[PDB]
Amino acid sequence: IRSENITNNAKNILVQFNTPVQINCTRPNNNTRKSIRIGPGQAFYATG
Amino acid sequence: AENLWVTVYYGVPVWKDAETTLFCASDAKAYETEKHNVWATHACVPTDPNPQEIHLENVTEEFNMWKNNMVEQMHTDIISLWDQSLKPCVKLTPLCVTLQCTNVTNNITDDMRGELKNCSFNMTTELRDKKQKVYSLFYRLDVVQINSNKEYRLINCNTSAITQACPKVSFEPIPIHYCAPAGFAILKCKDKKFNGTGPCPSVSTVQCTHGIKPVVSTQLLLNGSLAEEEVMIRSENITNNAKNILVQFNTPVQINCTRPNNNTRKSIRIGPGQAFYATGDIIGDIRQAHCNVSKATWNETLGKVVKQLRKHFGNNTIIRFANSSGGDLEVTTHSFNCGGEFFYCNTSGLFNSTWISNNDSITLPCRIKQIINMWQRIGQAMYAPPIQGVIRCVSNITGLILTRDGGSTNSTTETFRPGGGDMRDNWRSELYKYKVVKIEPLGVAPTRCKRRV
Amino acid sequence: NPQEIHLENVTEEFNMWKNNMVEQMHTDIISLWDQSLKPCVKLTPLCV
Amino acid sequence: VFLGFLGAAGSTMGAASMTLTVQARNLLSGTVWGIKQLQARVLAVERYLRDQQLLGIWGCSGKLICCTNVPWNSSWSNRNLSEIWDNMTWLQWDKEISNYTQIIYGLLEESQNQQEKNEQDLLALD
Amino acid sequence: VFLGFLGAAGSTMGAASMTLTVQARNLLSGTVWGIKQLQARVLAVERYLRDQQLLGIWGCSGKLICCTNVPWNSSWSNRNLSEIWDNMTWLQWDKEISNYTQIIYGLLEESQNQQEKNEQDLLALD
Amino acid sequence: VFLGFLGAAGSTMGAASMTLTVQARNLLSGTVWGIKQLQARVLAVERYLRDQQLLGIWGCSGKLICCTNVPWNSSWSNRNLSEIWDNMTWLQWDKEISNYTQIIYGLLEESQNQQEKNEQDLLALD
Ligand SMILES: *[C@@H]1O[C@H](CO)[C@@H](O[C@@H]2O[C@H](CO)[C@@H](O[C@@H]3O[C@H](CO[C@H]4O[C@H](CO)[C@@H](O)[C@H](O[C@H]5O[C@H](CO)[C@@H](O)[C@H](O)[C@@H]5O)[C@@H]4O)[C@@H](O)[C@H](O[C@H]4O[C@H](CO)[C@@H](O)[C@H](O)[C@@H]4O[C@H]4O[C@H](CO)[C@@H](O)[C@H](O)[C@@H]4O[C@H]4O[C@H](CO)[C@@H](O)[C@H](O)[C@@H]4O)[C@@H]3O)[C@H](O)[C@H]2NC(C)=O)[C@H](O)[C@H]1NC(C)=O
Ligand SMILES: *[C@@H]1O[C@H](CO)[C@@H](O[C@@H]2O[C@H](CO)[C@@H](O[C@@H]3O[C@H](CO[C@H]4O[C@H](CO)[C@@H](O)[C@H](O[C@H]5O[C@H](CO)[C@@H](O)[C@H](O)[C@@H]5O[C@H]5O[C@H](CO)[C@@H](O)[C@H](O)[C@@H]5O)[C@@H]4O)[C@@H](O)[C@H](O[C@H]4O[C@H](CO)[C@@H](O)[C@H](O)[C@@H]4O[C@H]4O[C@H](CO)[C@@H](O)[C@H](O)[C@@H]4O)[C@@H]3O)[C@H](O)[C@H]2NC(C)=O)[C@H](O)[C@H]1NC(C)=O
Ligand SMILES: *[C@@H]1O[C@H](CO)[C@@H](O[C@@H]2O[C@H](CO)[C@@H](O[C@@H]3O[C@H](CO[C@H]4O[C@H](CO)[C@@H](O)[C@H](O[C@H]5O[C@H](CO)[C@@H](O)[C@H](O)[C@@H]5O)[C@@H]4O)[C@@H](O)[C@H](O[C@H]4O[C@H](CO)[C@@H](O)[C@H](O)[C@@H]4O[C@H]4O[C@H](CO)[C@@H](O)[C@H](O)[C@@H]4O)[C@@H]3O)[C@H](O)[C@H]2NC(C)=O)[C@H](O)[C@H]1NC(C)=O
Ligand SMILES: *[C@@H]1O[C@H](CO)[C@@H](O[C@@H]2O[C@H](CO)[C@@H](O[C@@H]3O[C@H](CO[C@H]4O[C@H](CO)[C@@H](O)[C@H](O)[C@@H]4O)[C@@H](O)[C@H](O[C@H]4O[C@H](CO)[C@@H](O)[C@H](O)[C@@H]4O[C@H]4O[C@H](CO)[C@@H](O)[C@H](O)[C@@H]4O)[C@@H]3O)[C@H](O)[C@H]2NC(C)=O)[C@H](O)[C@H]1NC(C)=O
Ligand SMILES: *[C@@H]1O[C@H](CO)[C@@H](O[C@@H]2O[C@H](CO)[C@@H](O[C@@H]3O[C@H](CO[C@H]4O[C@H](CO)[C@@H](O)[C@H](O)[C@@H]4O)[C@@H](O)[C@H](O[C@H]4O[C@H](CO)[C@@H](O)[C@H](O)[C@@H]4O[C@H]4O[C@H](CO)[C@@H](O)[C@H](O)[C@@H]4O)[C@@H]3O)[C@H](O)[C@H]2NC(C)=O)[C@H](O)[C@H]1NC(C)=O
Ligand SMILES: *[C@@H]1O[C@H](CO)[C@@H](O[C@@H]2O[C@H](CO)[C@@H](O[C@@H]3O[C@H](CO[C@H]4O[C@H](CO)[C@@H](O)[C@H](O)[C@@H]4O)[C@@H](O)[C@H](O[C@H]4O[C@H](CO)[C@@H](O)[C@H](O)[C@@H]4O)[C@@H]3O)[C@H](O)[C@H]2NC(C)=O)[C@H](O)[C@H]1NC(C)=O
Ligand SMILES: *[C@@H]1O[C@H](CO)[C@@H](O[C@@H]2O[C@H](CO)[C@@H](O[C@@H]3O[C@H](CO[C@H]4O[C@H](CO)[C@@H](O)[C@H](O)[C@@H]4O)[C@@H](O)[C@H](O[C@H]4O[C@H](CO)[C@@H](O)[C@H](O)[C@@H]4O)[C@@H]3O)[C@H](O)[C@H]2NC(C)=O)[C@H](O)[C@H]1NC(C)=O
Ligand SMILES: *[C@@H]1O[C@H](CO)[C@@H](O[C@@H]2O[C@H](CO)[C@@H](O)[C@H](O)[C@H]2NC(C)=O)[C@H](O)[C@H]1NC(C)=O
Ligand SMILES: *[C@@H]1O[C@H](CO)[C@@H](O)[C@H](O)[C@H]1NC(C)=O
Ligand SMILES: *[C@@H]1O[C@H](CO)[C@@H](O)[C@H](O)[C@H]1NC(C)=O
Ligand SMILES: *[C@@H]1O[C@H](CO)[C@@H](O)[C@H](O)[C@H]1NC(C)=O
Ligand SMILES: *[C@@H]1O[C@H](CO)[C@@H](O)[C@H](O)[C@H]1NC(C)=O
Ligand SMILES: *[C@@H]1O[C@H](CO)[C@@H](O)[C@H](O)[C@H]1NC(C)=O
Repeated sequence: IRSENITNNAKNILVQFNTPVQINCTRPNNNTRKSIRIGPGQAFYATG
Repeated sequence: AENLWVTVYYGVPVWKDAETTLFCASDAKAYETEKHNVWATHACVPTDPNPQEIHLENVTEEFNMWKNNMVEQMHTDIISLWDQSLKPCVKLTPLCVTLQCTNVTNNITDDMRGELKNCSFNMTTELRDKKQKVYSLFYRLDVVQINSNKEYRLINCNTSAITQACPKVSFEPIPIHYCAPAGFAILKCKDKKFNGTGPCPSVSTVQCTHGIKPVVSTQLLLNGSLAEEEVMIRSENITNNAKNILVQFNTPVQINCTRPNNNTRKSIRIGPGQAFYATGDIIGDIRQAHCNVSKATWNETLGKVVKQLRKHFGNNTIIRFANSSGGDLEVTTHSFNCGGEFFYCNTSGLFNSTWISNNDSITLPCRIKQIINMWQRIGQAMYAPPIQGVIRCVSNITGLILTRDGGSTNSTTETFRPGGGDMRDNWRSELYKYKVVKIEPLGVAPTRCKRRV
Repeated sequence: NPQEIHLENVTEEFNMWKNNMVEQMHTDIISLWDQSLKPCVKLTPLCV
Repeated sequence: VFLGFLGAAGSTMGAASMTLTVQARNLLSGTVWGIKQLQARVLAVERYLRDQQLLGIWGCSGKLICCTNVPWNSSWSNRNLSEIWDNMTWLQWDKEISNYTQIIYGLLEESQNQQEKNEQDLLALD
Repeated sequence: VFLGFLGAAGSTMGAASMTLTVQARNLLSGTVWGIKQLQARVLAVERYLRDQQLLGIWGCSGKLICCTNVPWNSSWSNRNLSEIWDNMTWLQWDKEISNYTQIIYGLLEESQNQQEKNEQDLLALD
Repeated sequence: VFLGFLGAAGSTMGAASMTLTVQARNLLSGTVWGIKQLQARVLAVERYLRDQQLLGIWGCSGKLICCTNVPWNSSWSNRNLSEIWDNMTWLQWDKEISNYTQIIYGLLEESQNQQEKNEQDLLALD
């Protein structure tokens, strides 16, 4: 647990683990993308 | 004495094959061109008043032009150089608009289609508040029917954006030299019968290449340096039809080209600072762009390539010439610049022959574009401003990029067709003489010698 | 602590009307200034 | 006679060991293009200094030809004097000794510092 | 034995004065990132040449160890031989003599040109 | 006495040949502005190395004053010793010999390699 000034609350504490704690994350929705021609060459990727 | 000692040598004549960044050289007359026009002639270092290429006697060197870098480097330098030029040049963003076009004032036979569409359109003004209906002239290839009005659009509007080249620039290909850094040599195959791959007996070191001007053109390559004795036909793999054939002529075949119409240019204030160069009234007759070559010399020079070709396909063989199979306008036609506008010349008349084992000219028509999409462009395109007046250029044909038909069946009738596509072939055509090497001067070898105590 | 060493017994033919470092400077000033305006906002629509 | 830079390419290692000062000569002095020029200008001094670096960590800052105290391991070449100096060319010769050039260099590195550490002792006592 | 670049950090100045050719070795050879590379590539030759510059304006282009004609001012260190060569380390030793290194260098500068201006007179008469 | 960098400009070539280590000294160490700095930083080492290049392809890596084996062609100057060393200045002197400096350099180039090719033969027999 490392810090610049531990006694002073204004400084944050950098905790470096010993063991990895695996964290699984996800967006469950099968989202779809459509492409919109701003034109010319420009093209916005909308959420379908 | 029997005991030998290594003694080190500095300045030993030996090199390892290399790749490295080279640099450009051009001459004083290129800067005398002024007019803020030529690309990168300014940042480009000068040439030598007394150039020297030291012949290296008794040495052979294994060249390979199909696995070279300085053509890939060059190809790249040309694309970059060009693309940096267009940053200041004005964007034609609002020119992408629903045009309302007709045909140009003409009385031609129904068969002859109209290639000059007079288009009127709401253009922008110097002030955000207002607009302006103004007209311009466009080629049929620069527009597409959008859809009882006859309304069109600039063809780039769905593929890419558009940026008008500064008229205060020039497209003329001026000779470039590729100079090496220090401790780097360029080796030059001085053999006058070299096919570009293998050991070259006659070799010379040299700092810079020769004046290689960047003519970007399909089908026939022009104004290039020509062979000294024979019409050399070079390829990576000749047996394989997938690989093209680079023909390098022995004699120049002069081809004259022109746009006969005395075109006019008006300037339209997009504002502020932005200004579109429209195509104004056509002064005089409405004629057709074209190129002429001597039928006599073409006959003569097409006879030379056949004499050479039979050295690869048999003495008792038919070698006829046919036109393009099909593809993009970029490749189905002899493309080039001429006076500042881009040409698309039908080569059917040139490649239309037949060759057995044993006084006018060739008028060949052309098309013209202004919004161009060269070097396989995808997101950006470029509008080449109208060049006021009548245009004509005269050039030599230095080579060809031919292509053989792979149907085969061991038939002694394998025909050829003109090709293009990849533009590295053009620089490949001029850079076949050159190779870049890394100089390594630190020799070590035994001579009967010990250093003192 | 800047130092300019006087060179005794020597003369030098100056010409300020055929100098470079003023042409260089003039240029440096124009460039320097023009690079500053790239981020600064465009008044394109103020033209009205 | 004066052949030119690299002129003694296909010359014998004896005749090529004459014209050393010519290859050593043309080796230093001689915005798209602007950047090309700059990373070529540094490349040339980097590549040049790396050789002076070696000559200096040996005793051969002289330089050109410089004898040494590491004896020739016959395994490296084993050819006779005549057939390399009055026969072979450096292009050719380089590829034979190429397999051990960096190992040979290491023999040189230790040998030079060994000379210095010794020569101090001589001037020390005398 | 071969420790590695800087390996004789905590070694005595005698033992560290053995491995000099190793620290001297790994000292030259070894668009966002592109610019970083370039002003690091020049920095390394600038920093390197500035040392060769000194060795050359002294007599010590040899180099490594090089004796001279400027005698050791006891005020600088005053320690005995054993307790610096068979005792102290260069990291340590550097901080002591640090106060006068540039003054010491000046003594060297005049002394070398003094040698040259003299040696010409010898070859002149002989 | 210590005049300063270039201080012996209008001094006699004898007196100016004293302060050589001062001109040789201040010669190395000392995004608009950023590029100016870079092509000035390389220019200084390029220009510097080109002189060391010459001193090295001669025998004069010493350096400062270095005698040689090419005799003075009277056609170049023909003036007496006193009237150039105890009289003329280097600014002045440079413009006289300027017409043949590169021809003179060529005499030096061949002479050095000639020395080396010879000295190997001495250590060879002995
Ligand atoms: C540059 O910018 C310019 C300015 O933006 C642009 O010029 C404009 O171009 C458009 C299209 O060409 C013009 O619109 C047409 O104008 C015709 C002229 O009529 C005007 O004058 C009449 C008096 O003579 C007025 O009566 C009339 O206004 C009246 O009618 C309105 C109708 O809704 C009404 O709401 C008003 O209150 C008022 O009472 C107008 O001021 C006009 O006639 C025309 O209508 C039809 O007829 C045209 C031929 O004349 C046809 O081409 C057009 O298609 C119209 O037919 C419509 O109706 C048919 C029967 O129902 C349908 O079958 C058709 O499909 C079509 O239906 C479409 O159009 C309807 C419009 O009414 C629309 O409501 C529908 O939903 C459907 O989309 C049409 O209004 C305009 O006048 C021009 N303006 C100027 C200032 O010039 C120019 O084109 C740009 N480009 C260039 C290169 O310059
Ligand atoms: C293969 O190689 C061949 C051979 O090189 C290529 O042919 C070239 O084609 C070019 C076009 O693509 C062509 O360039 C154009 O030439 C036009 C014709 O006028 C020039 O040429 C004649 C001779 O033919 C010359 O007499 C003219 O002027 C001479 O005299 C004046 C002084 O009075 C000089 O200033 C000038 O340099 C020239 O000097 C010559 O004579 C003196 C003696 O008096 C000699 O001592 C000299 O050595 C020298 O020989 C013309 O120079 C010309 O009209 C075109 O000009 C436009 O483009 C240039 C681009 O640089 C620009 O500077 C001009 O100002 C002008 O553009 C602008 O103005 C227009 C209106 O004025 C405007 O509408 C535009 O939008 C611009 O704003 C152009 O120079 C070239 O001449 C030929 N090559 C030869 C040798 O003739 C062929 O193209 C190659 N193949 C391929 C595929 O590329
Ligand atoms: C691609 O383009 C290039 C050029 O861009 C083409 O190549 C050109 O081809 C033409 C012919 O097709 C060549 O022209 C030839 O020039 C010859 C030399 O003429 C000069 O010398 C004579 C003296 O001998 C002078 O009198 C001339 O000056 C006179 O003429 C000019 C106009 O031409 C006037 O403006 C002058 O005031 C003078 O009056 C020239 O300086 C010429 O000999 C040749 O033919 C002539 O002679 C024959 C008889 O043998 C006549 O039948 C013919 O009509 C010509 O007559 C002219 O000359 C006589 C004197 O000889 C005059 O009295 C006449 O009045 C008449 O003017 C021919 O004219 C040109 O040189 C050449 N250029 C180049 C660069 O190659 C390519 O063909 C073309 N290729 C393709 C595939 O398209
Ligand atoms: C690159 O270049 C090539 C070659 O130039 C080009 O190929 C040619 O394309 C054109 C279309 O653009 C083809 O079309 C020909 O057009 C001419 C012109 O038409 C006039 O004449 C006819 C009557 O002949 C009128 O009706 C018309 O209104 C015009 O006035 C036509 O003449 C051609 O027709 C011939 O063939 C017909 C079918 O056989 C016949 O009925 C007709 O009479 C014509 O005569 C031919 O047949 C006769 C026997 O019936 C014979 O005696 C004649 O000698 C002759 O052979 C035709 O419609 C043209 O064919 C193409 N050329 C070739 C060699 O195929 C490419 O198009 C160009 N590249 C691109 C991208 O376009
Ligand atoms: C590439 O370049 C070539 C030139 O090198 C150029 O070719 C030209 O093509 C046109 C046709 O478009 C030629 O015009 C005529 O073509 C006919 C074709 O006839 C064939 O097809 C018919 C069926 O349609 C068959 O019945 C016939 O047997 C052929 O197979 C020719 O027949 C014409 O020539 C006749 O007349 C000549 C003059 O009198 C005779 O000398 C010759 O022998 C021919 O007579 C024969 O046919 C008669 C019936 O038509 C018969 O009664 C006779 O007994 C005899 O059998 C004519 O040539 C044109 O000539 C070609 N050019 C040249 C120089 O010959 C291409 O157009 C060009 N392509 C491009 C894209 O540029
Ligand atoms: C981690 O961080 C903590 C604080 O979060 C540090 O702990 C403090 O350490 C200091 C000494 O290092 C202790 O001493 C105090 O110093 C104050 C200084 O402030 C004066 O000076 C500045 C100078 O600019 C002025 O701007 C300011 O206005 C003050 O005038 C004193 O003010 C403290 O009080 C003393 O003075 C006043 C009069 O001003 C008297 O009335 C008091 O009685 C007293 O004499 C005091 O001297 C401080 O107490 C510590 N605080 C805590 C919470 O521990 C750690 O040092 C730091 N760790 C590291 C490693 O740096
Ligand atoms: C110019 O280009 C031509 C071709 O256009 C080359 O000529 C060919 O040369 C090769 C040998 O170099 C000839 O040999 C053939 O090789 C094939 C290899 O393909 C197999 O291996 C790859 C490896 O990735 C696989 O992906 C692929 O699927 C294949 O399995 C063989 O397939 C050929 O047939 C043999 O194998 C099959 C079974 O797979 C048997 O049934 C056959 O009977 C036969 O034994 C064959 O061995 C080839 O024939 C040549 N072709 C032609 C048209 O000439 C030139 O070499 C080239 N020039 C230069 C200088 O490179
Ligand atoms: C303007 O040009 C167009 C062609 O772009 C003409 O219309 C075509 O004419 C050709 C002539 O052979 C026909 O094959 C086409 O079928 C015609 N198009 C249609 C849709 O029929 C048109 O006639 C010309 N004139 C005007 C006034 O528009
Ligand atoms: C080549 O020229 C001759 C000249 O008469 C002509 O007859 C011949 O047909 C030409 N070659 C071909 C393949 O047509
Ligand atoms: C083809 O035949 C000619 C006849 O003169 C001969 O000169 C040539 O060498 C032959 N070429 C080949 C590839 O057989
Ligand atoms: C060097 O030579 C010796 C004998 O002279 C031999 O034993 C040794 O193997 C050689 N070195 C190598 C790397 O082979
Ligand atoms: C150098 O030593 C002398 C005596 O040996 C002494 O007088 C002098 O002060 C010393 N130098 C310095 C800078 O103290
Ligand atoms: C050098 O001196 C000799 C005589 O000492 C003279 O002949 C010769 O011309 C001189 N060199 C030149 C270049 O004049």
